[PDB]
Amino acid sequence: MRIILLGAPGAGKGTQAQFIMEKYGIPQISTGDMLRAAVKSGSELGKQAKDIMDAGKLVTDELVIALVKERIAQEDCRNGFLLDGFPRTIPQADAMKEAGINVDYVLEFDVPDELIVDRIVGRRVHAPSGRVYHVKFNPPKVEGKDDVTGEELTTRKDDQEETVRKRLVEYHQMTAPLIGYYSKEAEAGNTKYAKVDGTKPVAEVRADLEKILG
Amino acid sequence: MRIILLGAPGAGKGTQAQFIMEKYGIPQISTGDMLRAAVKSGSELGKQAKDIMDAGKLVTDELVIALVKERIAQEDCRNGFLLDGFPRTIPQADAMKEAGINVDYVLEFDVPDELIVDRIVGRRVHAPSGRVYHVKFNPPKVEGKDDVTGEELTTRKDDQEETVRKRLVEYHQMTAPLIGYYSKEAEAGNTKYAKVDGTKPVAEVRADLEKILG
Repeated sequence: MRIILLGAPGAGKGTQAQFIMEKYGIPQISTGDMLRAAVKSGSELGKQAKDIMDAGKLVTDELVIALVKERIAQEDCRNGFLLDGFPRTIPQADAMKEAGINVDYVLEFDVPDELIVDRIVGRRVHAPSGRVYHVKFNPPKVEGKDDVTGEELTTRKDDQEETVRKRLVEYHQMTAPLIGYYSKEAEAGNTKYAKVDGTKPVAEVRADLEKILG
Repeated sequence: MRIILLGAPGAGKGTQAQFIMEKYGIPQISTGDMLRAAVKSGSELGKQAKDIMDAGKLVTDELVIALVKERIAQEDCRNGFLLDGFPRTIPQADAMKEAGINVDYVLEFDVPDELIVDRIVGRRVHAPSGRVYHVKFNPPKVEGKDDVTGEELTTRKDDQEETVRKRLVEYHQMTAPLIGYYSKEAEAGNTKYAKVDGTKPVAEVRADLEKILG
């Protein structure tokens, strides 16, 4: 089973990953890890990657596709793999197909921007420990306070409604054509594409995936 | 002892790094290493940087200076540090100053473009082993053939003359004003700048370094 899991930054698609790994006996792959690991164990590619990163340059799609084709080449990817958030663009998806890397399913985990904004802006944290609290969800037992230390909660620069709304627009303008690319690949019959309403309770999303994947 | 080590790609400034660490008891910090270390140790900035990398986004100067301030705060930098190839621009250098990160020395490891071009374009490699030869410097016994397998050698894409000469121009247009920035600073008495002839015997360069650093 080779699956591509797409979802907005903050949509919560990872919630369903452990489930997918445990059902199919496949590992989860992200290009970020993949890069950190290849540099570590100096291989040709990882040496090429390490150089670019050290020079403050962006890694070429050319390197990334080679590292993926290299990774999925292992024993652990015998049963398949769960590629988390890659590809990010059509040339990357195309480059994957040309190198013969095919996937059975492309799952788009869908949560509305308003709901993602909500899940994020209403988030408090105990600065000194990074302990998270969420005003509507998991509030601190003691309002505005760290149940443990007692010390008052702060908000992360990153969870600002403005910053959050910018990430989303960017994400959407980047991902829209890729989604269209996949839906047609599916119409073509080269893969299966599925949207997953991630607003549902986790147990229902899980049931939805079992129905979608077999 | 706080030293910034500058040098064109291919000049071999790394050759004198062990000496510097061994003489002053300071570590080598490079942004690629530092980044890859913030992520792992899920600290506030590390998390910020892990997402950026993972999203295939480029790390902003702002986040980079933050990792350097965090990093050099580690106890292993209690004697100073060797910052290898960073800053890369006046904007980056100026920010380090503003954050209170002063440096005693800025060394520019100098090796003429042509010599670097010659040191690189003329190298053949045995792909499935990584063995490297240089038509002039370390030719294979059977020229054009790998000595251990009797298998043909190749040239890396990077080693290509067109690619090499482009990297160097790119490097020079970018580093020319930084060098100039650091000389004005040196003249202002804020740091010491020194140019090192990297075309000398390693033993001579090392000798020179001691007469510059003490």
